Amino acid sequence: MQMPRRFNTYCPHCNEHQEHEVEKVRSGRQTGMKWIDRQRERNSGIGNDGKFSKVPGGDKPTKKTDLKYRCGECGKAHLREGWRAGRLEFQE
Amino acid sequence: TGAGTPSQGKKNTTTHTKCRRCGEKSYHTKKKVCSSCGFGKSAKRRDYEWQSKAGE
Amino acid sequence: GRRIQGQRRGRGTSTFRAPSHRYKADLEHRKVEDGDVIAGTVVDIEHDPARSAPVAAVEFEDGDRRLILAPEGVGVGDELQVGVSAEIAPGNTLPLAEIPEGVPVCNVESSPGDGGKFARASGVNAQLLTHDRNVAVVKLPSGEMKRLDPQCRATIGVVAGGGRTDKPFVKAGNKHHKMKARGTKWPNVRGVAMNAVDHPFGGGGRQHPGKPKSISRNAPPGRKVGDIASKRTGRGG
Amino acid sequence: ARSAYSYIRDAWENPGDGQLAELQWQRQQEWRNEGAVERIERPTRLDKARSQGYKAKQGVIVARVSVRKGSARKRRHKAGRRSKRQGVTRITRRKDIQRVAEERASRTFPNLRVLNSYSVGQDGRQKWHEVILIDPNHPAIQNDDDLSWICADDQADRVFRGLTGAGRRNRGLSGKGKGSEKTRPSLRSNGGKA
RNA sequence: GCUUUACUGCAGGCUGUCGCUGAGGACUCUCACUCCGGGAGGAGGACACCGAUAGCCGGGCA
RNA sequence: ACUCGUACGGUCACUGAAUCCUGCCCAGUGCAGGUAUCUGAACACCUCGUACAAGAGGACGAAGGACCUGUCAACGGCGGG
RNA sequence: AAACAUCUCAGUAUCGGGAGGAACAGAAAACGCAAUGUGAUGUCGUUAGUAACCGCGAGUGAACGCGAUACAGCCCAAACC
Ligand SMILES: [Cl-]
Ligand SMILES: [Cl-]
Ligand SMILES: [Cl-]
Ligand SMILES: [Cl-]
Ligand SMILES: [K+]
Ligand SMILES: [Mg+2]
Ligand SMILES: [Mg+2]
Ligand SMILES: [Mg+2]
Ligand SMILES: [Mg+2]
Ligand SMILES: [Mg+2]
Ligand SMILES: [Mg+2]
Ligand SMILES: [Mg+2]
Ligand SMILES: [Mg+2]
Ligand SMILES: [Mg+2]
Ligand SMILES: [Mg+2]
Ligand SMILES: [Mg+2]
Ligand SMILES: [Mg+2]
Ligand SMILES: [Mg+2]
Ligand SMILES: [Mg+2]
Ligand SMILES: [Mg+2]
Ligand SMILES: [Mg+2]
Ligand code: NA
Ligand code: NA
Ligand code: NA
Ligand code: NA
Ligand code: NA
Ligand code: NA
Ligand code: NA
Ligand code: NA
Ligand SMILES: [Sr+2]
Ligand SMILES: [Sr+2]
Ligand SMILES: [Sr+2]
Ligand SMILES: [Sr+2]
Ligand SMILES: [Sr+2]
Ligand SMILES: [Sr+2]
Ligand SMILES: [Sr+2]
Ligand SMILES: [Sr+2]
Ligand SMILES: [Sr+2]
Ligand SMILES: [Sr+2]
Ligand SMILES: [Sr+2]
Ligand SMILES: [Sr+2]
Ligand SMILES: [Sr+2]
Ligand SMILES: [Sr+2]
Ligand SMILES: [Sr+2]
Ligand SMILES: [Sr+2]
Repeated sequence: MQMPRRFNTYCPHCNEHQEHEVEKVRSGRQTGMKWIDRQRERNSGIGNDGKFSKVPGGDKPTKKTDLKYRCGECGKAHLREGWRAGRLEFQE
Repeated sequence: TGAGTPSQGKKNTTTHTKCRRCGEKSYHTKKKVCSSCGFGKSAKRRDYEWQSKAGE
Repeated sequence: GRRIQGQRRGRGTSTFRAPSHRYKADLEHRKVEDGDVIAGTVVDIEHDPARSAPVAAVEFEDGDRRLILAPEGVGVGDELQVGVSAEIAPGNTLPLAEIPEGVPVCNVESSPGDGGKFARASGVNAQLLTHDRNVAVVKLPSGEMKRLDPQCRATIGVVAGGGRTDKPFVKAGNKHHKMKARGTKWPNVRGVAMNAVDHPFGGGGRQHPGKPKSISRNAPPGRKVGDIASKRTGRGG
Repeated sequence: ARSAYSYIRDAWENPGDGQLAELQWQRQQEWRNEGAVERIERPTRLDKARSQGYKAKQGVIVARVSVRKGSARKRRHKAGRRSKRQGVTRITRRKDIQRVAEERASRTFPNLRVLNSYSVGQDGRQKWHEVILIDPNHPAIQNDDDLSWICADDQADRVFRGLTGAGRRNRGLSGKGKGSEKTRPSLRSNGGKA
């Protein structure tokens, strides 16, 4: 489906309607220093490694929208529930 | 030839004999080892914890 | 499953050992001080249980009585020489260096003084081709060009017993008697004819290897059966 | 002033440098040709031996022992095991090589008791340690104020019960506080979890 | 119990790397080390063997 | 162990005396060889990050794979129209 | 663990070696009720199923301290001879 790059809506930060810009959330890189990262190294050794021997699951036929909404005046973003959309293309 | 009665007749070999060290008829005269006390195998006396119940 | 026959072998149990207590002697070249001042007289020709070929008993000048890997054409009374100055005659032993290029030799040493390693079987011979100050080139029975230290000793002539392979065994009984003189388990039961538990090829209603026979060099023992690391198979192409 | 000993000591801080480097290169050639336990007239690292209790006296013996380098020489499981207990290659033993060396030395000299030991190098395939052993039955020792303690009955076969300096360290008894909850007073009394 | 391109692992083999290990992206040398030789000595040589680790193969085995 | 053995050897497999013979197929799988380029781990090295370290990225790249070739008395195959 | 691989059963069964009448531990490179504080080590009660671990599942699981028992502190290496 189609969707406007910018449009007026409520900004929970300014607490009033203002223009926002919609952006698909880009994945941020991992640091490899989170607790889970250290548990994988502490608990992995000889033989099977329990949960750390499992491999990536499947995929749902369609994913939900994963967007950021940035307020055009205070520069802050807020998240919203997403909805299943086979495709999301912005207009302009 | 059956493995039972007919094959029992060929048994006239002497293996286990009175042991010099412990007195039991367990000294294998062919191996020269006592299966009861270990004579011929070890200076220490043959012994195992599984010869009795674990907590006893 | 269970270990395959090739694995039972390595344990060296009686079933797989050679009847060594029946073998005659280690036909290694004599060790000479130097000069070649060593000569002996062929005192007798004997049968060698370990190689199905004849061997000659020699009595050396200094009083040593030793069996020798005899070439073809050696008989009682004949005098043999072993040394750097030995005469270039069939039956004499000397370093490749002293040997004229183009002369068939046998019982060629791999490393000077080891006693001989190559060309010792019935009717075979290495062929000395090239000389040099650093390398003597010999063509072995398999046809491969081998580079050897010119100090490696050899016997002039081909090994006795040639053609032993020309006559067929005809009977299983004849194969049997020969096998009893070797370190080998015989007769041979085909892998395909065994149960799956006993061989990679066992199992299945009708007999057939349920897999390709060309196996990788890296395969572990128990799995390395069939055609080992074959570069090719068949007769075609 | 500095003792002559401090010089032997200082040399051994960098066994791979200086004269010591050349000495080791020479010595090991001969050591590789010797047995598993060779009694020696004098310690190779005098400062260390004297520091550990050695004395030039009757009843004091020193022996060099070599052991194969590396991990455990373990036999793979012939019966059923869960992945966890199938390992064979990366498993190492719980006693360090110095301790294995002290025990072989003490077995060679059944009448002597291990006093201490130290390292004298290694090459790519083995390690060497010298072990100080004491004759608890010789009066020169029974009358020594610094060593007679090792003559007591309860010191018999001390090395086989972990009562050595190397034994105690390997048992995790160094620290007196944090980290020693399961090592003191014994590994066994703590259920073998240390 | 058996099978395999079932799951997960383990031996084993191949391969790189570090230690053993020295002197002057291709090279010479000898001194460790290896092999041959009764011995002198010869062959080889910082490689190989061995310890450690990494990648690939891996129903041979669990 | 084989082996007091050395290719006229001995190991690993298949077929199963003699006689007349043994066609076509290398795409898949297996084995083997080669390989400009591609891909390909760790240590060392370089950049960023940390007064250090964790970590992120880079350059290099072995076997292996991609790719090419050989091979069926190698697993096997030789249909429908 | 209602399967099962990490985990559990369990450092249990069993095996190798070794001492004693008891063993082992033990006079701080401790503790960290953080203090102007405690003062070798076992053990008992408690701290506590607490902190911590863990397909964060099932399960596993201390310590400091405190109240007791009993109390005990010393000897080398080196410097200088
Ligand atoms: Cl989206
Ligand atoms: Cl044959
Ligand atoms: Cl002792
Ligand atoms: Cl306190
Ligand atoms: K289990
Ligand atoms: Mg011979
Ligand atoms: Mg036989
Ligand atoms: Mg057959
Ligand atoms: Mg059958
Ligand atoms: Mg099988
Ligand atoms: Mg068939
Ligand atoms: Mg004093
Ligand atoms: Mg040798
Ligand atoms: Mg299985
Ligand atoms: Mg058939
Ligand atoms: Mg048949
Ligand atoms: Mg269950
Ligand atoms: Mg206790
Ligand atoms: Mg569950
Ligand atoms: Mg537990
Ligand atoms: Mg604490
Ligand atoms: Na851990
Ligand atoms: Na002893
Ligand atoms: Na069954
Ligand atoms: Na094909
Ligand atoms: Na259950
Ligand atoms: Na079950
Ligand atoms: Na767990
Ligand atoms: Na208090
Ligand atoms: Sr761990
Ligand atoms: Sr693992
Ligand atoms: Sr799906
Ligand atoms: Sr029968
Ligand atoms: Sr009958
Ligand atoms: Sr009988
Ligand atoms: Sr015996
Ligand atoms: Sr016992
Ligand atoms: Sr020989
Ligand atoms: Sr020899
Ligand atoms: Sr089959
Ligand atoms: Sr053909
Ligand atoms: Sr004793
Ligand atoms: Sr035929
Ligand atoms: Sr092919
Ligand atoms: Sr006190």
